[PDB]
Amino acid sequence: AIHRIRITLTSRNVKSLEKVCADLIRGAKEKNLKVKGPVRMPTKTLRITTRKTPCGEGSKTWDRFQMRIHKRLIDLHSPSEIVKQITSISIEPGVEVEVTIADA
Amino acid sequence: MAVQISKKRKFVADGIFKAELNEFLTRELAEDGYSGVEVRVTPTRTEIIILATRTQNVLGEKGRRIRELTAVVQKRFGFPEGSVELYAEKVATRGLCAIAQAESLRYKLLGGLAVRRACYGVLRFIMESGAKGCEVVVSGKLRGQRAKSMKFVDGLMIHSGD
Amino acid sequence: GGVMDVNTALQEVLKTALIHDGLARGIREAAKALDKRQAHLCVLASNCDEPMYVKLVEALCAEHQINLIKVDDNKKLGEWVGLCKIDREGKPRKVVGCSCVVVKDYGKESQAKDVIEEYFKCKK
Amino acid sequence: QQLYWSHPRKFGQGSRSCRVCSNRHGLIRKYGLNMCRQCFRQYAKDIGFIKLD
Amino acid sequence: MLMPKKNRIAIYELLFKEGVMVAKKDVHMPKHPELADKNVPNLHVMKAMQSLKSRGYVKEQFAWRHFYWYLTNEGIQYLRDYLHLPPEIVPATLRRSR
Amino acid sequence: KKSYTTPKKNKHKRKKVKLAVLKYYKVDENGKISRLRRECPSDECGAGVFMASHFDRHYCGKCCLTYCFNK
Amino acid sequence: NATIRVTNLSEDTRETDLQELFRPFGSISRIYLAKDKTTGQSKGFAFISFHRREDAARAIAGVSGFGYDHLILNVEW
Repeated sequence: AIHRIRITLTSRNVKSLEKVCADLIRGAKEKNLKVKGPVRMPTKTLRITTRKTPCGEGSKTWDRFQMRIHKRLIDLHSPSEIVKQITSISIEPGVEVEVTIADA
Repeated sequence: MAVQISKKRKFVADGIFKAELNEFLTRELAEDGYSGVEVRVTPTRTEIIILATRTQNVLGEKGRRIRELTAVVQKRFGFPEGSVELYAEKVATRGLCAIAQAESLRYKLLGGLAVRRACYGVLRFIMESGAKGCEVVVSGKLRGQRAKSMKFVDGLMIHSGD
Repeated sequence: GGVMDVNTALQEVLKTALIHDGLARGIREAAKALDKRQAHLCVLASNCDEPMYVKLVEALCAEHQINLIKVDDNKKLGEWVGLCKIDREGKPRKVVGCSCVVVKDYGKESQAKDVIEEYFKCKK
Repeated sequence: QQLYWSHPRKFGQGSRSCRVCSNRHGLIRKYGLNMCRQCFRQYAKDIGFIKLD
Repeated sequence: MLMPKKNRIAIYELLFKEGVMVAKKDVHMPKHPELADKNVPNLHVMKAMQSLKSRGYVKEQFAWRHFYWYLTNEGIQYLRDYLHLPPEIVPATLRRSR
Repeated sequence: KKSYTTPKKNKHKRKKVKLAVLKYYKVDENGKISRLRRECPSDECGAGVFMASHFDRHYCGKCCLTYCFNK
Repeated sequence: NATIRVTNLSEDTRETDLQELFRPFGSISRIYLAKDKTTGQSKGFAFISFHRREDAARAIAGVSGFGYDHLILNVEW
């Protein structure tokens, strides 16, 4: 039947993420699946604060590295067939997708 | 076959696979003009695009070498059997491929040849292939047991900013 | 292979018996093999040792499984064995006499192995 | 031969090992590291990070 | 020993079937999981490949605490006669790569 | 770091004495085989091996942690 | 041999047609078909980056064929 199916996207590149979200919102709204927009979740900071000098000597220095992940998810409610058909195709970049049976 | 690790840890483990491979290959394909990789997981399949300039020496006769490499990865990281699928790729424009240009200079030198004429020969190729400019350094010994440095530079270069 | 001559017959044993892993070389291992019911064949050879084993081997064949063969010149069967497996039965690195061997079901039971033993048993 | 070769290593600085060669001294665990700080730097370019700040 | 005669076979036969072996650098492995199944309690893979490598017949890489042994033509001939196998069998691989 | 200093003992591995081999089976008449001491009774033992005639101690050498009678 | 050269192609031959008539015959890396400028039609020359040399050496006249408009393709180096 028509099941609330959630297409979660997750990435580290804001261009690669966002355009692939747009593609799925066009193709959904084109077929009138009553698609619900992106819910952008808080971007999370991995921090690593460590020595810049091996075998510590000289003026004391450090180095901040960071990775920024991104999450956002589009909620659809439509038959699970046409979703799982169209979702896995038409993705160029290295960007992950996780389909869920139900959440609501 | 479950569950599955945290999303934070999901990226770290991918990075470790991306990196380990990239140094595994460099210790075997050095003479074949290695230039990198580009991994892609695809629906129910792995792709590992093994970029090198001369696909000839990578392939071998009856595809022996590519068969060795696929069987290695299938045991080492504990991949599910038959999911792994290798592919090769030849790059066009080889003088923008710094990694391969450096490792080619290595075997020219280790082959037993002078340093100055070798540095010049690699230079004009990477300039000819297209490039604003280019640079070479060789730091270490020669003509005695104190070290020196030898810079060979042509064209433009940048050093600062993003 | 053979024509059921005594000499070429014991050679046919060793070939497939190696694959069967039936060879209990040396008197102590031969004894344990034949004190067990795993054995089915015993072969002895010319005295290079004590006069005790020549008696004892017949005594063990009597009680458990009669099967014995005697073929002289220890160097023949000594030559036929390797140091591991096939790759040189010449081999000045090591060659030494077995003096007795015991084989388990006379190796694989297949072709001429079956016939060589069945030929001997009915006449003995 | 011997009846021993080992003694309890179950916690402490000797029961974890870092991936240089089984190097130590340089106690490390962070976010699933198991990765040596000297080589972490050499993998700044490699994937996991690109420096941006 | 150096190692039993059973555990030799189980390495040399396993190598012949995949055409390649891999292992880790440890001396506290308890039974060596990750094939050879639960009958190598020590070095044995590494110790037997090294002796084989001394006499050619294999190549060896090493990278990030993991060996990688690549069987070669010369060793295929050796292992084929050593394990009394058919005059033409390679179960490791044999097809053209496309 | 520095070189080893002199000992006044060291001895490595015993030579595991070079005894005469198989007199464990006694022949006085044929086809009879006169066995001496009992052959080992365990399921995991094959019972083709002899047990030690080691009186005031009675021990299977195939076993290496178990089955030590002493009387 | 720097390019696997194919000629005598009909105008029904396309990049996907050659991808098919090559993939179960040894996976390829890329077709470069002379598609006419502003026309999907072919011109008669094709450069097939087969990415291989072994499986192509294993068969020379089967891939030339397999069934195509009762015609036969060329394999050339």
